[PDB]
Amino acid sequence: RRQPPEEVDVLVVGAGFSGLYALYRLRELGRSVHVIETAGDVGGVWYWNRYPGARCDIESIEYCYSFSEEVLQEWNWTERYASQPEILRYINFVADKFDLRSGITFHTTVTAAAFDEATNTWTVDTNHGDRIRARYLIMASGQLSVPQLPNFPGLKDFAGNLYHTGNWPHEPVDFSGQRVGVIGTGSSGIQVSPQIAKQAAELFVFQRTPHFAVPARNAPLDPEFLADLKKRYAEFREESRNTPGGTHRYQGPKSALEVSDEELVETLERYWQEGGPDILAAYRDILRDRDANERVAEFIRNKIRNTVRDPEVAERLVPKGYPFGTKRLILEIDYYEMFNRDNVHLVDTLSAPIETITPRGVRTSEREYELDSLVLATGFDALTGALFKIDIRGVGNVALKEKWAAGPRTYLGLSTAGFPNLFFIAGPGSPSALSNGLVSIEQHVEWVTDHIAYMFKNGLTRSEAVLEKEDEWVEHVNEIADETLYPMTASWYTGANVPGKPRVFMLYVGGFHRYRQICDEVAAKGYEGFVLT
Amino acid sequence: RRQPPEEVDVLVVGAGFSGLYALYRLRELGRSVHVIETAGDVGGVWYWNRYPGARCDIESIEYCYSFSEEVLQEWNWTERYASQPEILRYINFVADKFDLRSGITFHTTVTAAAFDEATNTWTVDTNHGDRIRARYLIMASGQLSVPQLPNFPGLKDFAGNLYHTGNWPHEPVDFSGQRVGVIGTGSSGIQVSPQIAKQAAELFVFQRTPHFAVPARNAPLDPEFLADLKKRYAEFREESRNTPGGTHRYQGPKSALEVSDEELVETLERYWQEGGPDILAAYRDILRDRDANERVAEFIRNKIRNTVRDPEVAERLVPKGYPFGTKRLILEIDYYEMFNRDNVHLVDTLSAPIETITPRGVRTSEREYELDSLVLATGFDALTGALFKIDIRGVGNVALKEKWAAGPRTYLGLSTAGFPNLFFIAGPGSPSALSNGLVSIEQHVEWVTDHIAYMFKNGLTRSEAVLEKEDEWVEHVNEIADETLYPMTASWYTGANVPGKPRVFMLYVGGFHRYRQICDEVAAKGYEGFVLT
Ligand SMILES: Cc1cc2nc3c(=O)[nH]c(=O)nc-3n(C[C@H](O)[C@H](O)[C@H](O)COP(=O)(O)OP(=O)(O)OC[C@H]3O[C@@H](n4cnc5c(N)ncnc54)[C@H](O)[C@@H]3O)c2cc1C
Ligand SMILES: Cc1cc2nc3c(=O)[nH]c(=O)nc-3n(C[C@H](O)[C@H](O)[C@H](O)COP(=O)(O)OP(=O)(O)OC[C@H]3O[C@@H](n4cnc5c(N)ncnc54)[C@H](O)[C@@H]3O)c2cc1C
Repeated sequence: RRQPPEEVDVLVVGAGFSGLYALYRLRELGRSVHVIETAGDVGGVWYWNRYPGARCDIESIEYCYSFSEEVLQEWNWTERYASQPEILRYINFVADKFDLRSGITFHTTVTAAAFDEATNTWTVDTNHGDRIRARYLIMASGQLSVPQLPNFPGLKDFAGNLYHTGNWPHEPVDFSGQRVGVIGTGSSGIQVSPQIAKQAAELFVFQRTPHFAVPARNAPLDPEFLADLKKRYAEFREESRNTPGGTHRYQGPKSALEVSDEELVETLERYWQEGGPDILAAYRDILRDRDANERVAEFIRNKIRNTVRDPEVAERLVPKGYPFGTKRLILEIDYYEMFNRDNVHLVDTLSAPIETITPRGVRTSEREYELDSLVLATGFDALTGALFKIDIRGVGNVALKEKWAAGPRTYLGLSTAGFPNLFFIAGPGSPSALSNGLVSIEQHVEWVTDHIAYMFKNGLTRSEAVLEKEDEWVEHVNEIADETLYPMTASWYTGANVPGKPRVFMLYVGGFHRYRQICDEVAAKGYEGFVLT
Repeated sequence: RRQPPEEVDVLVVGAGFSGLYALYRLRELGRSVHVIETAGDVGGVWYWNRYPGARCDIESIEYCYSFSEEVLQEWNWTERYASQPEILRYINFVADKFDLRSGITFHTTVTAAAFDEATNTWTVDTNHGDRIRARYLIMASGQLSVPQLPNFPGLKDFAGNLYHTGNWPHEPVDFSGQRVGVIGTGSSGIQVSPQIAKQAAELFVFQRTPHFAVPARNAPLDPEFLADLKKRYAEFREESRNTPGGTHRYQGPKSALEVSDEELVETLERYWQEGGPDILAAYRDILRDRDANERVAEFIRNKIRNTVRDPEVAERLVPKGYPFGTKRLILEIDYYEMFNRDNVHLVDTLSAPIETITPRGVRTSEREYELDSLVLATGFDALTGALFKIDIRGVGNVALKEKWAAGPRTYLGLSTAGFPNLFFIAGPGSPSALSNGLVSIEQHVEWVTDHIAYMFKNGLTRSEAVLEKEDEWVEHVNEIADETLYPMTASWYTGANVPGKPRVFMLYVGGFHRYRQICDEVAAKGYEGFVLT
């Protein structure tokens, strides 16, 4: 409804944390710049993923922008880990303060883009038939999206109230008096279920694969601590930029294999009581050594058995057969304790898979469960899912989707050869999802917008990764992943392992500070490994 | 070039073992019937997969047709496990004997099919613009196909001779005097490499994931044994139909967890010396128990260490971290022994991934390898890959591809609700690939063609799976797989595991004889769970 321009220096796709700061920084650099966004307003995942209990897994004081001193001083975070509604208020504040919505077209989806060698510009199409010409195209389209899979058979026949964590109602849902089922126990399930358990007459949790989760120990943020922080906030964030994960997480010196059982328990118990994801770096080899991971995993398995009263239920909740911490660590608030309530029932759908959703509830091989309400607590698509929905055509009319079918091929995760003037923010080939996202997002946005300012300053109009450096980068990302446990998790690859065909690991796991040094050296040498004309 | 008919009772897609016997049996039942095949002649995988060393992993006397007494008496198998060229001669003989090519259109690919409720017929299109109307559609399109993945970067710049195991030249390739590289050590790599090692000046084997393989102990077939067999061949094959795997494999009574190390070694060593895949049923829980698999796996790991002289090379060849025998067991002929030759070199591409194919050879992170010839020893697509290349549209114009995106949904693996008059031979939801394929193929073809004869006999024209029985079957297949180790192998699922979304295991693992009883009871009760009109 705000009409997009016919021509612009830079077109940004997406208005979450990434896209908003791209828009802002490009305005400040003196460029013309516009955003296209599917949703009705700003916030990205914090706008669309609004189920009760949705909460960030990184501390509030770390998971924020640092580019504006006034923002840092004006915003008052209220809790140790911020809720989705509070994050969304923060993002809306940033957008209101800097008048960013004047540069955004909402309710609009980019459907295709192709590059014109004659003009060195992209022509971009949308689902309202807009056609936009942009010199540069910035994909701020995110890592998480709705999976592209049919639902459980029979879902549409359910006769009660049906809710999706991925599209939760805007007004609050009261489950008082109700028999409620939750299907899925990844991130959304673990976060939403204890909130539902507070209200429901009965809650059935349908679990397929059990996931690891550790206690949040969420707490109000001491105002006095926040005031001290604000006096040195800039020094604090420059410390965060100088770590492997983009936060103040203590780095664990010892091997988990070298301590006595006694020392291990004493160390891991301190982390369990403190809460949060810092336990991932309790020891140095948790993600490097099969035996060392299994040790830390076993302690967490025992905490689950200690918490849940019924030993048979406890054992069903115990994750088995796959490594700990090779995905972002889920923080839980009374999720294990929940199973001690008399009105909460775990249904193990590995023993008895779901046969069908029925008008009455859920049928497995053992029995029907009658429900008044059903909640689908869905997981997420592959990290490349959003991008693959757009028909992106580069040199030779080649589809990005075809080129990246064995895994995303990029130079520094920022650009791909054959697709000039196209940049990816916090996506594949970079630290992205395995680090404090806001630290990664700001580093990318600064690098890409500074690069784009350099082009205009030097009279250049086309920027493209060199094919050889892209091949070297992909190989380098594989080589360092192959020294870790991350490759045991199939979901970091696109498609199955096939002899005689390449396979690309999704992300750079060498550490944020290392990655940043690499990018800074590339920029300082005049964009070594890009071809600028 | 033989023109396909305008209208037929049954159209068969594919002219391998499955399609040829469908064609034959439908002719004998008095129906009109025609085949469409991409290749220039018969044989399916035995026609297109023709690299040196390609060989069946099931004994010759078991891996053959049994529907013709004259075929059984006339054919003389020469070896314990038959080579691809010998299998292809057998299939060409069957086709020559029964004049089957008069019913086949070669060089032609089916591209789309849609169902017409008004006529109860399929209309099928091909890539030569043929349009065929068929009452019934039989997919004999196979389990193995070319993977849909980009090649290694730089492959097209290789300046030497480039060979693909999936499309090997028709005239013999002489590697004498040459430096040769093989990339891929699944089935094709393990079979082709020792043949190349006999001729090459130097051979580099580029291994990513090491696979398990056991010795074939191939040997000529004693003519006197074959003569005795032929006098009771019918009794012998009825014994084969009465087993879990469709062969005479001894079924192992004991747990691998209950014997002394001593008894284990003595038992497994006898199997190692006898050769072949019967070791899979040495004990009863090899595929049921994590600890019991790991025990049998460790013995095989030690055989590898015993065979290969250089302990460092041996350890790189040792498969680690995934279970033994959850895929079809590869039989090797001097593959481990090959690494003891002075002209054979293993390159571990987990430590040093391939960066690029170069005009000279292969570059990894450590070094370039100069080669005169490069062989890509490719793996295979998902089992659903062939079917997904055809635009199949059922009731409501729904795409089979969309319906099966979380995994193939079928009743008995034969048919899917919403796609009437369509049958799958030896595909998902049945024993198919985890059993002697010829036993499975003949059971399916007999069941489907008898079903089709019943329809015509009773004046019926539309056959469709009942949605409820399809849901029950899918659930049943998941439930019995979930009691085994098969689900640890990601490749039996289509796409990643996603919370809140269904996941279907590809195959029925309950045993061939059990599956056959199920199908026979369904037919005996008038096709219970199909809707016939
Ligand atoms: C419950 C939960 C907990 C989390 N915890 C953490 C944590 O502890 N640490 C961490 O780093 N991250 C966490 N995250 C992740 C969060 O995704 C990232 O930190 C960050 O918010 C990503 O922002 P973005 O702007 O890059 O992408 P997004 O927020 O995904 O925004 C992308 C936007 O692009 C739009 N878009 C996509 N395609 C198109 C198109 N074709 N046309 C128009 N618009 C399009 C989408 O609609 C969306 O609004 C969590 C996320 C959730 C849901
Ligand atoms: C090296 C090797 C070893 C093997 N060892 C064993 C073993 O030990 N045991 C076992 O059971 N199996 C084994 N097999 C597997 C073998 O695939 C099956 O046993 C059997 O041959 C399958 O026959 P089919 O007729 O169903 O399919 P296929 O032989 O795959 O024939 C399908 C045909 O359909 C054609 N087709 C596909 N789509 C279309 C279309 N759109 N239009 C026209 N034509 C189309 C293809 O071109 C192909 O010719 C092995 C295979 C190989 C390659």
